[PDB]
Amino acid sequence: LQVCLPKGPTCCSRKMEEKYQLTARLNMEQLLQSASMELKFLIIQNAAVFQEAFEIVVRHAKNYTNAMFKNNYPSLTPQAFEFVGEFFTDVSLYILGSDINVDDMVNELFDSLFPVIYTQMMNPGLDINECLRGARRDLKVFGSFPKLIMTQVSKSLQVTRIFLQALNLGIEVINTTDHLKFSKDCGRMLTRMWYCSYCQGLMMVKPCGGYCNVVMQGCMAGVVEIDKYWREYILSLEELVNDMENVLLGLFSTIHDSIQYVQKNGGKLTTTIGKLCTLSSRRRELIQKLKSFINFYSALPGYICSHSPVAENDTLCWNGQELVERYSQEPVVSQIIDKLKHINQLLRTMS
Amino acid sequence: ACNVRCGRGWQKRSRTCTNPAPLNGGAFCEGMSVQKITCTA
Amino acid sequence: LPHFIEEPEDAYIIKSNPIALRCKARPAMQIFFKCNGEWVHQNEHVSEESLDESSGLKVREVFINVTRQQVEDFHGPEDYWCQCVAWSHLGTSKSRKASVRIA
Ligand SMILES: *[C@@H]1O[C@H](CO)[C@@H](O)[C@H](O)[C@H]1NC(C)=O
Ligand SMILES: *[C@@H]1O[C@H](CO)[C@@H](O)[C@H](O)[C@H]1NC(C)=O
Repeated sequence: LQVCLPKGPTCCSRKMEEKYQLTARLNMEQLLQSASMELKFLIIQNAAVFQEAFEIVVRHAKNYTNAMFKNNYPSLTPQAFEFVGEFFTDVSLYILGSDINVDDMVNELFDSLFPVIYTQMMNPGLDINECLRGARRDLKVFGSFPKLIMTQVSKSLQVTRIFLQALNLGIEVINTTDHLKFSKDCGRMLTRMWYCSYCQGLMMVKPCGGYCNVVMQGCMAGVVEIDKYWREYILSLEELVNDMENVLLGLFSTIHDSIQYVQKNGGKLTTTIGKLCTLSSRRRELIQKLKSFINFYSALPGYICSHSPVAENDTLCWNGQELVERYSQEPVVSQIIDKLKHINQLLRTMS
Repeated sequence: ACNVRCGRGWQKRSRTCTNPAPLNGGAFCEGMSVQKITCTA
Repeated sequence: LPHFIEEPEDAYIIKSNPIALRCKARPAMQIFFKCNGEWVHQNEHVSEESLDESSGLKVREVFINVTRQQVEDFHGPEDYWCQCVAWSHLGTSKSRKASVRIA
């Protein structure tokens, strides 16, 4: 045998020892999954809910922009629907983490908006389209409105994008916890602590509390080091929540005023161009519920021992090799800590 | 489960982009994230 | 059974121009569209009661408009598809699934 220290005879062979080792692995994975399930489901629920809520806000804003174009500028439809749809599609794609340039969204929006304004509102009556698109930026027809919208929406969209990325990475690391493979030495120590008592013919004897403590603090030396970075992650997320619903909902007034602003100098513009051519409640409850799991990694070995059958009294217990009267006494973890450091820097820089 | 007891119902299946999650400007998952089918209950 | 003469071909919406779907079968008395699993409203259907030259039998041609708003607001699993069901004195017949997508 290579695990069960044979002091007397033994009721189990080497193959039974391998079976006990695999059952020890499975029991450890089950205990980790039971410890991490509540938090995993909490973050999954919140990620899904926030995603749907942000999509609802974006859909309502696109609907109101289309409706206000239908009502106030019927001469700009149906082209207005095209550039509004493209703008809010790129908005949603940026929120969901795609490589989209916010300044490019606003600039393409105004580039598409100006030619139809000129042809239908200012000078009623396809090839000259690009000359108008160039004149939009060359003559600064929209004033500071494009940069105002640019900053207004970039500030909110970046914090929302990083909030969702933080939720996703929390889901990732909490999923990773219950799949943590351990050392071979720890496999043998867990087999001794949980099952090797059966090889000596004992039926209901449990391992000593102190033996469980030494074994767990033995193989969780790396996992416990994650606690600092996990605490910093929780607190940085709290820093970030303390943005985007208000901004996207005021966009329509700003766009209407920008169209008015361009129409205000039509006299000179036409001649020159003719010559030239419950959310905040949810994130608050989420942070208040997430602060209840700040001890998750530090309380984890305590959980494994308090949910495994152990003799807390350290009397008439199994010490891994014999029944005693009193007890005598990187890589995946590195990746978890790397990603936590990255997300923590990214959080702290936002707020 | 089909939300409507009688007639046309709905069935949803989610597919998240988290295994692995994009980092430092990595390309995001390509295609649809939700799947919805009509069911007759 | 009803034999389809003009089966609907997969349409593509370009620059928000709503392109209707054609459907023609003989012998047919009722032709309806099943877009994405569910029946299309009676008002959307435009029926034509034609007579064929090759054979004196009742032909039916139905057109249904598909707007950009219908495709962009559809959040289903597969591509926005539509099917044609024709009714005869003997039974029914389904056509090709034309999937209208926002190119
Ligand atoms: C969609 O447009 C309608 C008509 O103006 C409006 O009543 C509704 O609030 C809008 N919905 C969304 C999602 O914007
Ligand atoms: C559908 O409506 C559009 C209007 O933009 C039109 O171009 C198309 O030919 C129509 N088909 C119908 C009315 O069946």
